[PDB]
Amino acid sequence: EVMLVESGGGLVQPGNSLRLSCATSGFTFTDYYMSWVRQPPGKALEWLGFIRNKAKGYTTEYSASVKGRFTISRDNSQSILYLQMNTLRAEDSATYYCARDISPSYGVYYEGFAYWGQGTLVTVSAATTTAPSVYPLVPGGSSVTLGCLVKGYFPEPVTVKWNYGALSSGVRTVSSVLQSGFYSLSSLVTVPSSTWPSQTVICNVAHPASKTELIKRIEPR
Amino acid sequence: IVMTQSPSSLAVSAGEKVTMSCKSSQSLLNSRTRKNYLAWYQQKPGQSPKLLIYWASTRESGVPDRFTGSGSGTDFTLTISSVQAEDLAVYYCKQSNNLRTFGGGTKLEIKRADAAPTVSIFPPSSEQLTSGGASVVCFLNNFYPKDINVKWKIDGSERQNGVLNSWTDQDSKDSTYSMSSTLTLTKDEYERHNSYTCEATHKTSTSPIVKSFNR
Ligand SMILES: C=CCO[C@]1(C(=O)O)C[C@@H](O)[C@@H](O)[C@@H]([C@H](O)CO[C@]2(C(=O)O)C[C@@H](O)[C@@H](O)[C@@H]([C@H](O)CO)O2)O1
Ligand SMILES: [Mg+2]
Repeated sequence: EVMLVESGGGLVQPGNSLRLSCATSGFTFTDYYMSWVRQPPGKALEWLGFIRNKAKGYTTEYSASVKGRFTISRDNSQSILYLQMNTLRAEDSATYYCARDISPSYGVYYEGFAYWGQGTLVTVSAATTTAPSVYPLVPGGSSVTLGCLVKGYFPEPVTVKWNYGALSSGVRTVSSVLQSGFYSLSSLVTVPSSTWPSQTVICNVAHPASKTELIKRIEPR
Repeated sequence: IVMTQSPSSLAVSAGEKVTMSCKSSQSLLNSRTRKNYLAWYQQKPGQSPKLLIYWASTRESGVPDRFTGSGSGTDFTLTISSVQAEDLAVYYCKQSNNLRTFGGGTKLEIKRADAAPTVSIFPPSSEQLTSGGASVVCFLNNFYPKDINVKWKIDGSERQNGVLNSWTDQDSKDSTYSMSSTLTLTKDEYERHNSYTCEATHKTSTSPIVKSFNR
């Protein structure tokens, strides 16, 4: 099972520097080019640069946009790819992916990115890292609509689950909205009236920028 | 190299055919390998990109016949023979003949039959009021098209301030939208009044749908 996992993302002050990591497994790390790609919120993908496989000397090549700013390196013993970001600013606020590029020297070779990481969001601001507060949403039929109201967090993002992933149908997460420097979103689930309140209903709010998980059980009034 | 896509977005009905363009500034044809170094990626909301087509026309393991990449040199085309609900995503083309460069992207949206919202209203929670906060939420669930209006009334007067609306992404299963309209007050502003109303106006009907509650 090929796996790519980005780490290091969060909130960085403007002008400062940040290093991202990308742990790999499931393939012969040294056989592959590794590429970094970024994506600002609601924008197009941007390739940033890569580092080649062992056979090619592990040389680096970058995109015009980040020459002299972004640096790529790799630890070949732990099979980890790296991205160094210096003099960060607003335009750098984006989701950063690592991707498995080509291996032309050994094995199966075709032009394309077969595997991408889940991504790690970096936001460049001077503001404050503040975890979200979670309030329940309950009615004042044959089915009933519940949900969790999430306010007062920064930066993005937050992820909302229900029953720890077991409840996945009828789930509607609305986009976030920005006001007074703080974000807010509400996720709602719909279930048969027999499932609630007789049975348990929980939402799992996660805010990676503060290493936080909040749980909120939905109870009647 | 410069990559450029068209259209930036388009909407079609399930079963309809669709075509997306990709253009580069320099031929992506490698004389040494005799192959066009262009790939198509699919990216659904909140996910990572997934590779669909590579070397211009070769389909990647697991991707349906419906998808068909064509082109050579500087003009390429991704073509879905028949779109269904899953295809909700932005499609990116990427050249790799000289380093790598992505296109701008084509967002694929779906047209479906008109649908009316199911409207729920929610009084503020206890723990929020305990912290001096009062947020009233109106939820519009499973409608189409996406354009919809919500009016708030307190005791018979249309409120406008402290209101924030937010939509979801087009649903991957029935291609509808849901939206929330939040009225945010302080515990004092809220205990000041009693009647709270939200009315959803949508093309589906002339007269808005009403949901209310009394503190
Ligand atoms: C002529 C340039 C490079 O040739 C070598 C090399 O000098 O290392 C040797 C060649 O036999 C061949 O292995 C190429 C290799 O195909 C280059 O691959 C890249 C690259 O920059 O490393 C990446 C590929 O995806 C593609 O962009 C090619 C490009 O088509 C030019 O060949 O370059 O390396
Ligand atoms: Mg070189």
